[PDB]
Amino acid sequence: TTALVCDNGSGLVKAGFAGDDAPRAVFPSIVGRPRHQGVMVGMGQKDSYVGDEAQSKRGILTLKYPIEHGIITNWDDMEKIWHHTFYNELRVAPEEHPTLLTEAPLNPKANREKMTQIMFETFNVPAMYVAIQAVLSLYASGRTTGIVLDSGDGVTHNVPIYEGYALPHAIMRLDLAGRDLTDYLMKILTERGYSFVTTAEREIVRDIKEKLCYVALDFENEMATAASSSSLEKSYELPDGQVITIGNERFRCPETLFQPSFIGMESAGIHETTYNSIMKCDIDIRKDLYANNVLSGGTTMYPGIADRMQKEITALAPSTMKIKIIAPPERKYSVWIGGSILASLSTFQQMWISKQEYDEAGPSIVHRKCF
Amino acid sequence: YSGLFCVTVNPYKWLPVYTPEVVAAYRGKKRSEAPPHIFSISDNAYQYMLTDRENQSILITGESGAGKTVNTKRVIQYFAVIALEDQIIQANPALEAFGNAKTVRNDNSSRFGKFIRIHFGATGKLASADIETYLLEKSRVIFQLKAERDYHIFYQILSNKKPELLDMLLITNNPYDYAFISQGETTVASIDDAEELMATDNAFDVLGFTSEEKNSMYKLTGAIMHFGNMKFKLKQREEQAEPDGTEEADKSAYLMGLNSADLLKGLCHPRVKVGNEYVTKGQNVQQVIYATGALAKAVYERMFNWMVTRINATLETKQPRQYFIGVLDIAGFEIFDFNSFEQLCINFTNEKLQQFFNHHMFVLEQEEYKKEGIEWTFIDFGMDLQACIDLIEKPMGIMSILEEECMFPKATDMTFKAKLFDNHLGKSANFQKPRNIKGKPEAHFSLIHYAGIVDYNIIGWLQKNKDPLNETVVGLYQKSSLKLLSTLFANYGKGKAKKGSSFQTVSALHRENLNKLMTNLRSTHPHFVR
Amino acid sequence: SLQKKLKGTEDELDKYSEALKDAQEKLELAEKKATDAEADVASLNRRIQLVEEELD
Amino acid sequence: SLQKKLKGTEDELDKYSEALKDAQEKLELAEKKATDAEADVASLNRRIQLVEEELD
Ligand SMILES: Nc1ncnc2c1ncn2[C@@H]1O[C@H](COP(=O)(O)OP(=O)(O)O)[C@@H](O)[C@H]1O
Repeated sequence: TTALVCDNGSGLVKAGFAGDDAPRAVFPSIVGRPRHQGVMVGMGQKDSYVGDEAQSKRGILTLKYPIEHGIITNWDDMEKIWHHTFYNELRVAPEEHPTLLTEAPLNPKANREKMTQIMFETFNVPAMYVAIQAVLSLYASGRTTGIVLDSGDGVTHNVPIYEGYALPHAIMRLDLAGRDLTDYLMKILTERGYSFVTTAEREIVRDIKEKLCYVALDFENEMATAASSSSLEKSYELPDGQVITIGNERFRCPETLFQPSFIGMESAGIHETTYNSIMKCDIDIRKDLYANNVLSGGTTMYPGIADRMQKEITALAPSTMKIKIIAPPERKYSVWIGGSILASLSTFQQMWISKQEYDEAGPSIVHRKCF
Repeated sequence: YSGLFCVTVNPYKWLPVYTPEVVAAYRGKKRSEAPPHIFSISDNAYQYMLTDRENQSILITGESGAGKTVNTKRVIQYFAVIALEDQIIQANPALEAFGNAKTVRNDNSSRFGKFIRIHFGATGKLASADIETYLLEKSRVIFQLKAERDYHIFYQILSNKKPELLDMLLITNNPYDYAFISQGETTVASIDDAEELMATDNAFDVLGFTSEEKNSMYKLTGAIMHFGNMKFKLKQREEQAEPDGTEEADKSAYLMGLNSADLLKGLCHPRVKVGNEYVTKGQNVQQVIYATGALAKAVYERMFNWMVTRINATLETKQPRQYFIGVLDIAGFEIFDFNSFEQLCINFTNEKLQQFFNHHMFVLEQEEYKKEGIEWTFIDFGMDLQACIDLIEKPMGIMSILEEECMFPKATDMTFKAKLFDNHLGKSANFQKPRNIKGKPEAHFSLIHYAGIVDYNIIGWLQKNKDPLNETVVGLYQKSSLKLLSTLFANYGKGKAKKGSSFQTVSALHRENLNKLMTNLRSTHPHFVR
Repeated sequence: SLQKKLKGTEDELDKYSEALKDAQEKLELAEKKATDAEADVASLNRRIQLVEEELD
Repeated sequence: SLQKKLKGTEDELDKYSEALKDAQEKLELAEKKATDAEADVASLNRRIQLVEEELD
């Protein structure tokens, strides 16, 4: 028997089988519902579209995200997402497959409890297990120590791990991520004349961000270069023609990660929270943590993020240290790759949560030793 | 006779016992009364086939060079007599080349599990012969011990008696030059390797396949040889592998029928499929080296299996083929003082075989008892040995722990040993401490088998068990300009057991092959020759 | 009688459409490649200045 | 009749030929920028190692 690794994330569902090299199904975690009336009788159209299909009918639908910041807000359409994942993308019956799911650190407990209640009662899986995303990222990166920065689409967190022991008092979590960057880009394009307001235009803006944004190595010098030259402008083609050109906005958007005061937050940049999570750790392991700074998740994919972050952490740390930023090319799938590795271990097959275990101990069994 | 066995010590001089008169005159005498000889069990297998309408299996068990070849030869002679042996012996030097290598106990040891199926018709008359290869060890193509060599073929090619092969393959005469081979015994007084090269070339030219095809075979082996000298370095301020030496890359590509830059890119930057897109995977030096080794082992084993298919096609006769009687040639329960991973695999295979025979003899004794009307002692004779099998194949067994360890991030041999001990020591029955006697080299743990207590060594198992096949380079091979595209024709939702390219282990492939070999044997009534 | 004129115009039109499609394909290809190469050179150049101040 | 559509197809065919011309000009400039960037990055990727050994 084989296990399923579902990295539901927040903004992309990645699913597959444990033991594969990459996720088999990758689609947005979106539920769309039609907002117009519908005139053609016999169309027989359905009430809610899920996943990658809802992006084709994006112009007719109003798109919801069932996961806001790691946390699941809408539970019915989350069951819809899972049903679509199991039956339409993977085509497997979950009554004979153990399921491994991921979650961010420092989340509500009811999230896990309802997740397992659903996975055991609605889908009847024989076993299940909820894992932390940063640990799986380290598994896939091949380290056993190192401080991992896992910037997804809802949540950013640091989890320092040494020799296989995680130091929970030094775990940082930040609610600035890819969706906040999309909203800042929507708000910042307005000053150039373009307006994107619909939930269907938020997807176009996300595409613009992915394909054109980048992190500046020196923010003030890049601002001066844009204010003087024009060698920064690039053009993008909207779905209906209507080419748009952006300059400053290319690097002003992901700079919010290093200056969260752009979107009105009080916290410090990802470089400074990484440094602070290191300084919370014991003095003996800071060498290895500095030397093993692992990036993962989609929001770490901007060109220049690693060089910028190395420059910052180097200017923060003492001069004797070797700062290294580990940023693989298959970065944004590291959580899933590590999850597959983990569920594929023979040593792991006694750490699942069984059906009868749950039936006898209630959903509270998720927080206990069967973690 | 020794019960259900047939034991045969080889005589070193000619005897009249192999004259056709005893062959013809045995017809009509029974097994229970006639004195022991392999003609007896041959006829008994034949008549068993004819009465039960089933296949039979002859399991000749001995060391290469102790008479196994000629024993099987006289078997096939007797079978022809009671009604294509020349073709078998004629194509044999090919297998002798491509599947034999020098070990310490023997200089012409067989590594693959040769097995000849002799079919028949409805009238029990000679119809055709089939052949299958099993359990061919791939680790030899890359790693060789301190006291042993690689396969014979590389040395036979290294015989300068064919200078056209060397000057067309860029093979310098010096055997120390090539790293895949130089770690083993360079040259030994085994045989006249030049003459053996000639005998194999003769067998090739008299076999169905053309001269271009032998040329491609030789050049492919030379390409496998050229894989070993590749050199990779880490990048400037990153963890990525990049090639510094490009000359052997260029020449290996020019041989293989690919582009050099393209093959280097396919090794340094694999591309994997994530849903509907492709993203590039990163590699370091260790990963790219493991991939190169797995690619070489794969292409060699592929060419070998296809050569066996060609041999069988040459042998193939259109006569209808009914029930067969197979004869099996397998490695032995080898013991040494520095047993290793390969010897563990061999002993695991022989464990499955011995347990199979033991259960067979159990059912035979139950048959004797149910005939005699005296039925007692209803315990089987197999589980007492299966208990040792459960320490290799079963989850949390040695093979599963090894797979998990070569999957884990920073695993080392000491950690492997610690996990073996923590998970088996005392809690098991057969796993136990090593023993240090007469100042033996080293031993990390000891298993007990049917053939005695064996002490195994850990060092190197993690590194040698990895088999990460590189899918982009496999696609390159599929797009070659050679015969290579046939060997690599195609190799690597709704319920998919597709294990990844990285989650591949020699031990797992070996367990699968052993499973299917057992499934082929367990359908035939067996017979055993010692 | 002008139908031959019409057909010939259709043929040259089809040829020109195929030509335009191929030219767009090559254009987008080379443009992706130039942008990626410029990204790489700018990144590594900044890295060169950093290792230069490091040497200093 | 057929004349309006004929000459309209003619005008858009000429304009698409203009698109071909400009697209090919963009192809030439793209080739130039790619090759020049390649030479520069060659210089840089061969001297970065010297810089790193200097600091070593
Ligand atoms: N090339 C890219 N550059 C910048 N941001 C990207 C890129 N690709 C994806 N993203 C961002 O990453 C987010 C998705 O990250 P992901 O790893 O899927 O997290 P999750 O799985 O929790 O959704 C998206 O919001 C998207 O904006």
